[PDB]
Amino acid sequence: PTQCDVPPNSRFDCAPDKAITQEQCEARGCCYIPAKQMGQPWCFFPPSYPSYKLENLSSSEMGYTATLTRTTPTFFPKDILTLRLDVMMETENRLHFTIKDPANRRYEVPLETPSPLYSVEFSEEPFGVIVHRQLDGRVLLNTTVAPLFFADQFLQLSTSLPSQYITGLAEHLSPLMLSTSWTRITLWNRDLAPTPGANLYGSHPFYLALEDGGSAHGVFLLNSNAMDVVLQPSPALSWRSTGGILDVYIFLGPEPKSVVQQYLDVVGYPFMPPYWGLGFHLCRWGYSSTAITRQVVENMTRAHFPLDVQWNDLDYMDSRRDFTFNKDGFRDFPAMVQELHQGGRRYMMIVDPAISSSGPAGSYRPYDEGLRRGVFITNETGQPLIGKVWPGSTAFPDFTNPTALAWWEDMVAEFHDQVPFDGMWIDMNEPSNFIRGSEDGCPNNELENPPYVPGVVGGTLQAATICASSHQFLSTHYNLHNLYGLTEAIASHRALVKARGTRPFVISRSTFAGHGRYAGHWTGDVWSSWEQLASSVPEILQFNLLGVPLVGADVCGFLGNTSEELCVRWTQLGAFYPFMRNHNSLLSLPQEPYSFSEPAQQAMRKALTLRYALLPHLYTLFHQAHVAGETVARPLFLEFPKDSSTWTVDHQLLWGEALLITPVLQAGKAEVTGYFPLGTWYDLQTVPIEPREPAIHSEGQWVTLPAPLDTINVHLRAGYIIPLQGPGLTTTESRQQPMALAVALTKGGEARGELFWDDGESLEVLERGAYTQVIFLARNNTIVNELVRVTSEGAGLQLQKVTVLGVATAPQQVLSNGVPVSNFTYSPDTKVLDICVSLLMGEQFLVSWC
Ligand SMILES: *[C@@H]1O[C@H](CO)[C@@H](O[C@@H]2O[C@H](CO)[C@@H](O[C@@H]3O[C@H](CO)[C@@H](O)[C@H](O)[C@@H]3O)[C@H](O)[C@H]2NC(C)=O)[C@H](O)[C@H]1NC(C)=O
Ligand SMILES: *[C@@H]1O[C@H](CO[C@H]2O[C@H](C)[C@H](O)[C@H](O)[C@H]2O)[C@@H](O[C@@H]2O[C@H](CO)[C@@H](O)[C@H](O)[C@H]2NC(C)=O)[C@H](O)[C@H]1NC(C)=O
Ligand SMILES: *[C@@H]1O[C@H](CO)[C@@H](O[C@@H]2O[C@H](CO)[C@@H](O)[C@H](O)[C@H]2NC(C)=O)[C@H](O)[C@H]1NC(C)=O
Ligand SMILES: *[C@@H]1O[C@H](CO)[C@@H](O[C@@H]2O[C@H](CO)[C@@H](O)[C@H](O)[C@H]2NC(C)=O)[C@H](O)[C@H]1NC(C)=O
Ligand SMILES: *[C@@H]1O[C@H](CO[C@H]2O[C@H](C)[C@H](O)[C@H](O)[C@H]2O)[C@@H](O)[C@H](O)[C@H]1NC(C)=O
Ligand SMILES: *[C@@H]1O[C@H](CO)[C@@H](O)[C@H](O)[C@H]1NC(C)=O
Ligand SMILES: OC[C@H]1O[C@@H](O)[C@H](O)[C@@H](O)[C@@H]1O
Ligand SMILES: OC[C@H]1O[C@H](O)[C@H](O)[C@@H](O)[C@@H]1O
Repeated sequence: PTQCDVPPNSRFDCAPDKAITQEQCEARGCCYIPAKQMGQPWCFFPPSYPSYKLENLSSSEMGYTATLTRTTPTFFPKDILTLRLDVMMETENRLHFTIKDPANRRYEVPLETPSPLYSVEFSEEPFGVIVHRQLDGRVLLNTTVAPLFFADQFLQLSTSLPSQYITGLAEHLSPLMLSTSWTRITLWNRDLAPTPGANLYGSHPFYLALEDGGSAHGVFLLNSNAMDVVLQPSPALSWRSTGGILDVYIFLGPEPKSVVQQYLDVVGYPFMPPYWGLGFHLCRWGYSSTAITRQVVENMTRAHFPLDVQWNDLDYMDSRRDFTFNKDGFRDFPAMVQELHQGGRRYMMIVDPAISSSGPAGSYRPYDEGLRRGVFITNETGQPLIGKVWPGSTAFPDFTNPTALAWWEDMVAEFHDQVPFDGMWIDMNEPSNFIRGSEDGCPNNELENPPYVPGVVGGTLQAATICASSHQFLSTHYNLHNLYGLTEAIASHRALVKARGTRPFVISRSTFAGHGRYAGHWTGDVWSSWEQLASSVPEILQFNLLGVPLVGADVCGFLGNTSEELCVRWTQLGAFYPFMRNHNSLLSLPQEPYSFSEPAQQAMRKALTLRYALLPHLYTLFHQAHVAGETVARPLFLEFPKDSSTWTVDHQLLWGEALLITPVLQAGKAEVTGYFPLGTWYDLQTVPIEPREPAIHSEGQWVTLPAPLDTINVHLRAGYIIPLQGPGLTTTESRQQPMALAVALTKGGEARGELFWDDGESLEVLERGAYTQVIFLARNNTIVNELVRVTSEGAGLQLQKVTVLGVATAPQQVLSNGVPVSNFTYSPDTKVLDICVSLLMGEQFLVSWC
């Protein structure tokens, strides 16, 4: 047929709900053409398939409103035949539209609200929204490409994509750039060890699409229901959600970093972590007493390994229950944590969401009080839904209930009164259930058995979690499931603020869009494998683009047994995770830095030492994330979008604009090949911290670098200045040391950098102005600071070393504030000028040479 002449790559599936025969396909009013070898749909929509018609388009002060009408039913039940379209032109960068049922309030995700670069026009029949980039006329969105479906439990909205390059749609084990070859991406939070093609712990319905020439846009669908996102190679995308409404934001960039910042303007800028949170964290399942746990710190200390935060897993609890500690191995738990604090370290422990429900009445306050106050998710007969997790039978708190929030704050404060822990590791908050749904199964209804089930592991919404039709304060679990973790992270953030009075530190397994405003994330139960080491790079980068910059993987891997070589390379790379924790499973061989051979220990110690030297810089990068929606770890394409060679690179990463990390990610290698964008890149090993080229002069090219077992390649971009600080086994110690600058000159002698400094943990620092901020500038053989703000926290900072890279000629003299310096060295082979000074970050200085 004429209408069935649709190019293969542009066929949209008219049988996404079930296996179909040719006769049934045709009776739907669809085209049946088998592919010649999910894949390309054999049953697909002709361009005439019934959609909605636009009627009564009107122009308001905020934008546009219209009615959308479907005349012919779809093959799903409960089509909503009359919809309302609202288009809001919110800023020059942000376009917002919604499609709703004007006759019924439908579930919506709870969220605080925050010439243009876009234009918008509409197709009448079939209905579509078309968004152009005004500067070049590129079509960014065109929803005319397939029918709009809007049924009670099935929404589908499709669009063309501007290129084959698209990233986002966490959480999945994938390259940073997603495959457009008939790929079904499922968002349904699920406790499963990361494996390819699976819905994992978190769900972020946001994508960033690259455009030829290096501009980009982003799209956020504000919808928390179970969904599939289907990418096809035309290229095009289909959102398929199981409930809610279509609430769509388009972010115009044009730069990828701006797209990310614009997205974070809606969902929230990243929270500012405490400085100590950027130190090394060490944990395992199996530190089964305070004595053993104390030995970890002792063993790290004796072998000169920095450690800011000691953790415990389930070991601490009384019979694996929250807000208890056993009176055998952990009898003296309070004293252990007090002692940690006396030495300048912090303490973290695991908290699960589910609460043991099986104890005698009156014997377990978290449950007894939860029951009294009605804090738990309830079932059909109004009683707590009971599942099974680590303690046995458990009820599940409803973190959408304000009373549950108050209860959680209370349980956290009461436990903190016994043991003064410094944050919360919130696990199992998908929510995870070791049985299907509940001890009593689940009822048979349309929420438990919906007409479209996304491609979830196990083929049901109840698999490894609770019943979809269970009740929460705001809605059913069906609607709220993908928010469970997020809502717990918000509750825990608030609880920690109230209990401790300083910045919270929450690390969560499950996440949703906006998570980064409250908490960080670790990537869960990764294997100790070379595969998963390599896969951690794109995953950490992905979460940075999603505004969760406090992210990392379990260093050396969680599951199975690490090898020495793997743990060296994983420690080297993982020292560049913004959140750095080595964590290990119960039955695995030990993998603490001190448990390896001497050469391995040296390499691991070096990795940790370099991280601690860089902490002032890392902290400043977090400040930029927090105040301007920047990324901390970023892919090369975020920083060099106009170099199309960067677009598929995800085994290198940047810290901010200027530090390029090129890890070895394979066994047996003593070299690595990395992409170097146009520029001069100085080898960071030429900066004295306490055939290798000193500078890579790149045109935009791949470069093979020596990378023996003791080495990770780290390069500093010309034009940038990096603040550093002296060593310590903790940040309590390190923050008191002298600082240094590493100054990477351009060929013309230019560089710029910055330092942000506050007390490291107080609330409302920016609001109160309790911070110091300094800019550094190199120009014409001088280095100066520029004092943006100087306060008490910052006025003691001693600058004792200035290292200048790319100094072509040996200076005859070096001056600090007009006075010849006590000592400097120049190396003619590396072009490094190293200068001892006695200066203050917060007082104006001028260092010069000639
Ligand atoms: C809603 O959740 C409640 C729990 O909060 C469920 O209560 C459970 O109901 C089952 C029977 O439907 C009870 O099983 C019975 O146990 C007794 C011994 O204790 C035994 O003699 C019976 O033969 C039967 O096995 C179960 O004890 C009870 N759970 C608790 C903790 O009391 C209720 O069934 C749930 N409703 C729905 C519709 O799922
Ligand atoms: C598109 O809009 C027209 C006109 O709407 C007008 O009347 C409605 C009831 C409101 O008061 C609105 O503000 C007015 O602009 C709709 O056509 C009208 O529908 C009424 C109810 O069915 C009829 O009684 C009326 O005769 C008719 N008016 C005209 C001029 O045709 C039309 O239904 C609407 N289309 C859709 C799909 O909603
Ligand atoms: C948006 O997508 C639609 C559908 O792919 C495009 O509309 C088609 O345009 C061709 C000519 O290019 C016509 O022959 C068809 O009749 C149109 N189809 C439909 C269903 O209307 C449209 O061109 C796209 N718009 C933009 C601006 O790219
Ligand atoms: C801390 O280090 C000590 C010393 O290396 C470890 O103690 C040894 O443990 C092994 C068991 O694996 C014994 O064979 C040795 O005899 C022990 N030596 C001493 C001197 O006690 C200890 O296991 C380490 N603890 C932790 C928690 O890592
Ligand atoms: C992780 O290791 C433990 C213990 O392994 C023991 O035997 C092997 C062969 C080595 O020699 C170790 O040094 C020794 O301690 C195993 O019991 C466990 O199965 C293993 N895990 C996996 C996934 O293989
Ligand atoms: C660099 O400084 C010297 C004075 O110390 C001056 O002669 C020269 O013009 C300066 N260069 C520029 C570009 O300002
Ligand atoms: O995707 C291809 C599949 O489509 C289904 O709807 C058909 O029933 C199958 O025969 C076919 O293999
Ligand atoms: O608490 C026991 C285990 O629970 C989950 O599997 C966590 O992902 C893991 O890190 C932890 O060790």
